[PDB]
Amino acid sequence: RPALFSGDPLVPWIVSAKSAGGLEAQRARLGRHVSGRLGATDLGYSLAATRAAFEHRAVVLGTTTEQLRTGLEAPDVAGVSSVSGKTVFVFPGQGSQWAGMAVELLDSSPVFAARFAEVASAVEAHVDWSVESVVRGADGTPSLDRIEILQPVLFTVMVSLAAVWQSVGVVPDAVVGHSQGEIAAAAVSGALSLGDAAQVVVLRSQLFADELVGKGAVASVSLPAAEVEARIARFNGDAEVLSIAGNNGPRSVTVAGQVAALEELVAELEAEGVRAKVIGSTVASHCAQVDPLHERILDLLSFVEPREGSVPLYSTVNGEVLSGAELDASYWFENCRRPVSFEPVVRALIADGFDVFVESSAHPVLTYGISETSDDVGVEVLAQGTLRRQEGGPRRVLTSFAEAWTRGVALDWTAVFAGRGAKAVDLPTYAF
Repeated sequence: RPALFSGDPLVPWIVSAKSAGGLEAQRARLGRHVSGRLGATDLGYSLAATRAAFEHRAVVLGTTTEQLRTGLEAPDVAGVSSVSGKTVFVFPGQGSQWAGMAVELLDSSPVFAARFAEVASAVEAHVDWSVESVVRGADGTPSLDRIEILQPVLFTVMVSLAAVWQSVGVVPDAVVGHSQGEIAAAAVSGALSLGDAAQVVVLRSQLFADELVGKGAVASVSLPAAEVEARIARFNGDAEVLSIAGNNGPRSVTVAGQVAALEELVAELEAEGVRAKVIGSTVASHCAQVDPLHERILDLLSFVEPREGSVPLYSTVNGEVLSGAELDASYWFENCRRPVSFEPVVRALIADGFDVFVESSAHPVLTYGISETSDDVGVEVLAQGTLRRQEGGPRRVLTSFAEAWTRGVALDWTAVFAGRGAKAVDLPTYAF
């Protein structure tokens, strides 16, 4: 009963028809209708409540009915309904973050803010700062570039973003996480209590702040695993210095290890035109650097009481379909020690009849890998992000909703209008 949006955000006008020309005709008939009379938000509500959703779809965004009438000439999002399978929520690790993320959504979405408050309370049982204050960059707060601050803030943001989708009826049939993302995935599936998940992400990230910062990091590299193996061998003659930390798609991997070596590899790769980058604030998890921490991790996380969740969790640690009851301290050690097997799990999801992948994150980091993998398997899927860097408010949310819905995702657009005081108004008949 918190509304999705408060105040006076922009409005969506959703339109659909049975062909490309029919959708052009509907847009033209609406334009004429509006020119010749009408409240922007009443029309949006009416389009959402009173029209069938046919195959060819568009969404226009704006505030005034002039803006929205003008926009029918060039809708913000258009597509053709194509998905027909199950929905999995995707929770990435580090790489999502951007300066100022979540602030505008806290201010503009009561659904997001409410969930963010619940989850923040859970993490604040274990830290002495305020998650909201840190997110808002309040004076005196600790830096979000610190790993022990960032991971619990990312956790809070990813879990709370799943509630925004939930408010328009888009919910996971399964969940998949990447590295620390699995802790958010477990919180969403109910495999861990909010308290336990929060405490895991706080304590583990603090341990990493204490023992791994400066000793290593992780980089993304847009090459196939085999090619990257060939390029790192020269570093590893004596001991493991660099190692593949993740497989994200057929041409997308991550590499963990010593910072100097990692930077040398990234610069070499860039000089040959390859996209590569050190991921902000990362340490060298997912390699042998975490072995010395094994005993400490089991002691730190022994409190955890995992249980069978609402919805399965597709592990990127062991490639199993898990109930959630398995996610004990030993699991959370393996989660930070083993390379992330994300690409094989995407394959398995597609084979299990998933074709809607919703990345519940501040900036889409695994959607590219999901599409690339789906292309390799030869199956079309929707890989949809939530927010994006410097796009943090209602336009971005509505745009992501439109991107999903125009591709066939069932979405309850009527819920967007909660609290706006809208009413049904006359609309042109679908045909004369």
